[PDB]
Amino acid sequence: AHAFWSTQPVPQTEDETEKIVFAGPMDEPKTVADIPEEPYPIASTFEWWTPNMEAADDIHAIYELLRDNYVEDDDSMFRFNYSEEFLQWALCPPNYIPDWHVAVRRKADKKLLAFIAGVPVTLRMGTPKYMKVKAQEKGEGEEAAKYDEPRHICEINFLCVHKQLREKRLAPILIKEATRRVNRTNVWQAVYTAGVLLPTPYASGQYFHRSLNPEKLVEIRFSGIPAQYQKFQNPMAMLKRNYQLPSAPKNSGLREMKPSDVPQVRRILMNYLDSFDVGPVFSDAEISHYLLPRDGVVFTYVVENDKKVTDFFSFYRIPSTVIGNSNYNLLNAAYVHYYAATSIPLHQLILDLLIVAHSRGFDVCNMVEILDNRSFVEQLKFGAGDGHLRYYFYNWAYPKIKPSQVALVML
Ligand SMILES: CCCCCCCCCCCCCC(=O)SCCNC(=O)CCNC(=O)[C@H](O)C(C)(C)COP(=O)(O)OP(=O)(O)OC[C@H]1O[C@@H](n2cnc3c(N)ncnc32)[C@H](O)[C@@H]1OP(=O)(O)O
Ligand SMILES: CCN(CC)Cc1cccc(-c2cc(Cl)c(S(=O)(=O)Nc3c(C)nn(C)c3C)c(Cl)c2)c1
Repeated sequence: AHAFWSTQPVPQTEDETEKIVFAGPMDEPKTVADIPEEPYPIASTFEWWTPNMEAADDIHAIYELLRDNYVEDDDSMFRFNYSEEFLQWALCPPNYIPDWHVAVRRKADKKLLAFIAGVPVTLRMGTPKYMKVKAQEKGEGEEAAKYDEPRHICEINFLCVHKQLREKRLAPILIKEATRRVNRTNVWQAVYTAGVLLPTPYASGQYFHRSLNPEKLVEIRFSGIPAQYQKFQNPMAMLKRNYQLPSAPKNSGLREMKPSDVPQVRRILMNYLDSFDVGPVFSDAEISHYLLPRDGVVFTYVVENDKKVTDFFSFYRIPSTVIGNSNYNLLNAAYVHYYAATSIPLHQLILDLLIVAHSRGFDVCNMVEILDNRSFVEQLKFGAGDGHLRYYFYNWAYPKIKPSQVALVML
């Protein structure tokens, strides 16, 4: 049983999600005036806080909570170490609503105890193509297309409760208060991901990893040495050779994205993202924010030929604290962000990603099997990992889709 999730406008079982045919809301329609204006009650030793995302010391405070208390692997060997710069970037996109950043502090000393963050996203989330087809056969086209237009909704990330405060039901309260603040801005849907199984995902995808620095990955035990590499003399030289990469990209006309590329990148990205059932819609400003390079945070390259941007790729950095080793403090991981190819095969574009990530000192490259990420797995030597990223809507009935019909990257 789910004492909290059973009370919420989400599908409640796998069975329920498989019978859904049309996209649409679940809840009673409400209005801003229906929503309580006062924050949800919490115990008297705690207070609600709205962090200022431009205050270095507020960012710092959130940074520390997440450094010590955020997502770990199942064997507690790694914990995410999102940087302060990464957090300002993720939390403060264009037109972000400060009130959507929800923190609980200890009233006495103002120690931060819990955090949840919401940012705006414009998302296509209408009935998926296959169901739309089936609806025409059945005569229900107008029903299937009712919510086809991109919607301005909330993207929830960064939910974290301090380890000292776990299992005290503080997360339900955080989610209720975030929901209140979002509803009071006339927004009624949300999208979120989790590694855990909650009621109920509309999509699920496995994680994939590409060793860039296998000696380190083996030392820290992210990776194992293959059983077949044992029947060799010095297996470490063999593993290194297996994963080796050119020192420089193979596409002539690859360079870093610059501000003037914004319109062309937006155009080729939107064309590509348009073919997926679930995907974001970006303005020029959002393309600038989410894709222009920032030191230590986001790395973006375009292929330009004849003065035309024909392809691009992006990746971003999230180091993980290595909990148990001594020789190493950090895993430096690059994550496949957005991309688009028109002039070359995807596998050839993404090799350049690997090449750049490797020469800049990253240890591994990570991705979930959304977009067309599967198309390059075998040739670029990515392996499936333990992780499964699940995708969820709050207050939105949506049929079950393959992860290759998802075009939304979560930070
Ligand atoms: C329209 C606007 C709507 C906006 C809201 C949209 C929904 C937002 C949803 C949030 C999207 C988050 C997206 C991400 O960031 S997912 C990443 C979540 N973060 C972490 O895992 C960091 C490390 N862990 C922790 O900090 C805590 O253990 C957390 C905070 C995760 C749980 O704290 P704690 O261990 O102290 O437990 P509790 O006693 O307070 O509460 C127990 C209840 O919480 C349910 N639970 C456990 N894990 C999750 C989870 N990842 N999403 C949603 N619910 C979760 C659980 O089923 C139970 O409910 P029920 O089973 O009794 O019913
Ligand atoms: C990214 C956070 N949010 C995005 C919104 C999603 C999310 C949520 C839940 C779990 C995952 C996830 C991610 C990765 Cl990248 C891996 S991993 O690489 O192999 N191993 C690993 C390492 C190196 N460090 N950590 C901390 C772990 C878990 C694994 Cl298991 C799980 C991701």
